[PDB]
Amino acid sequence: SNLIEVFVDGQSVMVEPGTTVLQACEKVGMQIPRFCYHERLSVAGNCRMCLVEIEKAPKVVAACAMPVMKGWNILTNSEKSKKAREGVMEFLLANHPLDCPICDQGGECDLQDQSMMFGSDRSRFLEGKRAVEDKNIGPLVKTIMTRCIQCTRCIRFASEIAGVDDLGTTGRGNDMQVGTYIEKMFMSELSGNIIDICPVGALTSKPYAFTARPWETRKTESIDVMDAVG
Amino acid sequence: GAGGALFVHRDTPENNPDTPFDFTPENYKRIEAIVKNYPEGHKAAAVLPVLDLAQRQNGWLPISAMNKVAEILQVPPMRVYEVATFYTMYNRKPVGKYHIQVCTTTPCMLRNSDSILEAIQKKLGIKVGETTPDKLFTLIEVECLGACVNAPMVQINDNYYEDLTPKDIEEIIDELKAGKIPKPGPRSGRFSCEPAGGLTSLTEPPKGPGFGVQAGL
Amino acid sequence: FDNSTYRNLQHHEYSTYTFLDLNVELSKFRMPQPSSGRQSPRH
Amino acid sequence: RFRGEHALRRYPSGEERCIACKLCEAVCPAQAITIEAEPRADGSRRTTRYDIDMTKCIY
Amino acid sequence: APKKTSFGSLKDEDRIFTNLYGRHDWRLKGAQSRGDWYKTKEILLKGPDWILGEVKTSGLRGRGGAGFPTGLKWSFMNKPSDGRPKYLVVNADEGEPGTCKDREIIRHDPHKLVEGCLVGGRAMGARAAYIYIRGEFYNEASNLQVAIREAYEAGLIGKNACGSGYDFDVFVVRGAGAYICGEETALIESIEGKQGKPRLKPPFPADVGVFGCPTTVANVETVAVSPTICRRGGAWFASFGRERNSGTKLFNISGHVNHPCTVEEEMSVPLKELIEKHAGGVIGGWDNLLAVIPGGSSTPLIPKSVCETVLMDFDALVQAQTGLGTAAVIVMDRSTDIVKAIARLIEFYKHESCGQCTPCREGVDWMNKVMARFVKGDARPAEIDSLWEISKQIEGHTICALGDGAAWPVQGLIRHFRPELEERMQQFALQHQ
Ligand SMILES: NC(=O)C1=CN([C@@H]2O[C@H](COP(=O)(O)OP(=O)(O)OC[C@H]3O[C@@H](n4cnc5c(N)ncnc54)[C@H](O)[C@@H]3O)[C@@H](O)[C@H]2O)C=CC1
Ligand SMILES: Cc1cc2nc3c(=O)[nH]c(=O)nc-3n(C[C@H](O)[C@H](O)[C@H](O)COP(=O)(O)O)c2cc1C
Ligand code: SF4
Ligand code: SF4
Ligand code: SF4
Ligand code: SF4
Ligand code: FES
Ligand code: FES
Ligand SMILES: [Mg+2]
Repeated sequence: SNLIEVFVDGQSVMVEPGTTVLQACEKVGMQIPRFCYHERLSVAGNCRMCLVEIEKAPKVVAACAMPVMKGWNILTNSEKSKKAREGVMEFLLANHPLDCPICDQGGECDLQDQSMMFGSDRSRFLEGKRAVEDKNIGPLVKTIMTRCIQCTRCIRFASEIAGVDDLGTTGRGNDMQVGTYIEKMFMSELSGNIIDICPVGALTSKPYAFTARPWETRKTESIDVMDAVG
Repeated sequence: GAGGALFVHRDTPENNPDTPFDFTPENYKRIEAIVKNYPEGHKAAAVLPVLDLAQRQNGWLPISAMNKVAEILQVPPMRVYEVATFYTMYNRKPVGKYHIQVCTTTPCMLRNSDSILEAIQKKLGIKVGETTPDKLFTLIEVECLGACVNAPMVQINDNYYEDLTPKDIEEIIDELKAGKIPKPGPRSGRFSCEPAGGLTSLTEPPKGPGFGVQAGL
Repeated sequence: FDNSTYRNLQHHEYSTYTFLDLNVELSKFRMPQPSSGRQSPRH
Repeated sequence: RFRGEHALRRYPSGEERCIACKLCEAVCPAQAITIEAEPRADGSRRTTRYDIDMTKCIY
Repeated sequence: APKKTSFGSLKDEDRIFTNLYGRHDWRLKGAQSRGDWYKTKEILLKGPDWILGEVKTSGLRGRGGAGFPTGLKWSFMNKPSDGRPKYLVVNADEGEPGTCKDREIIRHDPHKLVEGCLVGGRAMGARAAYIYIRGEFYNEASNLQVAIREAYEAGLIGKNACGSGYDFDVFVVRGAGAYICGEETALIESIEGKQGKPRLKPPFPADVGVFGCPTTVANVETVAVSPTICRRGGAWFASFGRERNSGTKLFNISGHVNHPCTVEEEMSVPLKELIEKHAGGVIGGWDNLLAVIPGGSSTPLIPKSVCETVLMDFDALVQAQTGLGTAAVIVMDRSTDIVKAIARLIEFYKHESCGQCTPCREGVDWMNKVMARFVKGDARPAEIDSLWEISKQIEGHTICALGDGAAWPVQGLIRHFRPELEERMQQFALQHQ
């Protein structure tokens, strides 16, 4: 019908108009690295981890936000894509705190795993790190904002899914901080979900703190009975 | 270097949600005119001017002023806080009667803006980013103000004073604290962006309406 | 005719509300604004 | 470098060094280490259980 | 002799901004005396296609600094209406260090800007014009508002602009201290009451712009030269400069010159001729020249050896690896600490970054710290290469071009003054054991 033909590493794919590069990549089983993109949230495009090279194009594009075009050949594993990933990971890790042994995210961290799979294995950052003050948003979500990478997933979830506009960014530049700018509890019937969407240990569960590691746990898939939603 | 100003608000006896603030009726009329400049479905676009108006009435922006602006425009308060912390012209703390801003970027730095900064510091006896005990004068360093041709330059209360020497800024401060209004602009017999001597361009009289209009028009 | 004096002295007499007073004065000269069909994106 | 009987160490202040990261528990080839942890009364990340079975350990 | 090869001397009769120095009345009467608002009704009734064709045949390129062809960019908005209103947004943020031209345009002949707004809106089929003026230019904004008021009472704008039957408004919106708000998408976001954070492209402003409507963001110089181009023809504008570098240009010469100033000159004028003719020459003589930043802080600097024969247009400066930018010439003589100047520029960019995207937000701060250490000499020579790579990791990887504008100056400094950095590190090591 209206399907257009693109190429992922030379493999032809038929996609609907408006499909992004990331979704076209997903169709053939290739997952593009991401930090700010969530498939149930608005497209942000700020983390820049999803940069990929289009054949015969000099500038890499943000796969999460760029619609595909007819005849495009997406090169997911080229030198340009890998160098972009390494540079973005280096910038992400320059100011990140050395907190993994005391961070509850350790073992199920997207930052850790994508650094292992797409980043470099060492550092050349020879400066001091930034440190930001912590915020209190209630007894449910523990907050350690030095680990924040400014993906704005929590803000987008709060505005779009929960309907609460209490979260935002204050300042600018390297000093931009995610928070409420005042002492205010982010209290919602769906607030705890921002623990799951947060890719790092910036937001964690307070009742769960320090009790377990992800590789220890045994998972049982079952149903909730606290209401009739199931 | 470091900003030095926090982006977290902590309630204080002189800065809390119950601090009194309200627009005057004249300022309410001005707000109405401001809001009438945007499409009917987009009233948040008036956040930047109205907030500015509040500061022009108060001198600075307490959290009460931000809450009032958010209530007036039906915008959530966090958006107003975001705008107030993003833009550097907003004062989230009281400042002196005259806010002195010295451009220190490379074009002005090349023409010895350090002498102007040192002269201001010596005359007022205060560090950059500090407000005098009297409170009339507040001093800060700003980035390029768009007058690099006339350097070194200073901005005081949205007035531009250009081609400054230490004596010039000393006299400006003296007549500012004496209750007089100094003449804004350059202080080298120049009064614009022309060359200091000669007027190398635009000496012949300008020509009329139909000088070089094409045919068939 | 002469290129002697400077013709931009009027801005010496500008106060804190001049811009918004001019906006108020121009308020009556505009055309009716277009509408998106809502009161706000949250309506 | 000799490897002998196990011990848990402190900082010079007397505070325990262990912060219950469970890296030793994860890496132990004999599964000889058992760790349980919780926030302390002062909010610190410390263990409530640190067991080593020396008849399982391979040193 | 067709196809002129030496440029840089145009007389006053061929200058567009005849009141650049504010020696004549900036009000409506003076503007009409100098040819403003003349036969605008006929130009409006010539139709948008005629105006777009005149702008295209004129060879005018974007005076904001990117040099995009103006006719094609304006014709991107020549689509049929779909229900949404159409807008023209005039960029008057003027954040680039060294640049002062738009301030003089706004304060000394705002009627040129207003008439250009009307003509551009007619060409694009725009309902109204929004002028985003820098928040620090309070008196300039007030002058612009007074000129707009005079135009409104004269019938030149508003209901039935002139006698063309075209309705058009002009609004002035002031910023609040943000350099990033000069970027077109960040400017649109700031107009809508949000933080000045650029949005990704596509979509381009012609599809989804201010209030989600089709809009065009144009520099004030580009808008202000358009009515003159329409009146005198595109051929007259294209007669000046080299091919694909047509027209006249405003230049702001600042730094270590005897007479820093702002002038109007033909495009392809050589840099040395401009400096020694309009700026009084370099302080201490031409042999005292160390380096020149030709197009504002975002352009790479060039040493004295390149400035001997380089011309001031887009193509020649691109071949010199420096770009034309805003045509803001900053001159540094041999008494200048070049490392300190570049570090100050990097500090400016660190203070102006909006923080949205990772490469700018982290890497610009990183390079600021590295250059601060370079100024003293603490670093080791290997770090220089590291710094280069860091800049390469920022350029081309960010949402907007601020990251490029921060990466390029350090690239130029390393390209042309590496021995200075190396000897500074040597002296620091030798002084501190
Ligand atoms: N005037 C000033 O104060 C300042 C100027 N600048 C200059 O800005 C330049 C870079 O700015 P950018 O906007 O990022 O350059 P750009 O090339 O990305 O865009 C320039 C214009 O061309 C349009 N355009 C480009 N490609 C298009 C396409 N495929 N379709 C539709 N429209 C298209 C864009 O809409 C935009 O308005 C720099 O060279 C710098 O010199 C930078 C800072 C301050
Ligand atoms: C960080 C940044 C700041 C900018 N600031 C301005 C500015 O202050 N004024 C301006 O005219 N253009 C500025 N620009 C360039 C704009 O993109 C330009 O104005 C816009 O493309 C208008 O195009 P034009 O030059 O064809 O008119 C800036 C660009 C960037 C990346
Ligand atoms: S968030 Fe991830 S990378 Fe950061 S300290 Fe925690 S586990 Fe380590
Ligand atoms: S707190 Fe977590 S989800 Fe929110 S912006 Fe920071 S890293 Fe992203
Ligand atoms: S849990 Fe094991 S590895 Fe972690 S700090 Fe304690 S003793 Fe060391
Ligand atoms: S490059 Fe810098 S200014 Fe531009 S969007 Fe990214 S962080 Fe913001
Ligand atoms: S995932 Fe695309 S920019 Fe973040
Ligand atoms: S560098 Fe000082 S006004 Fe621009
Ligand atoms: Mg998390």
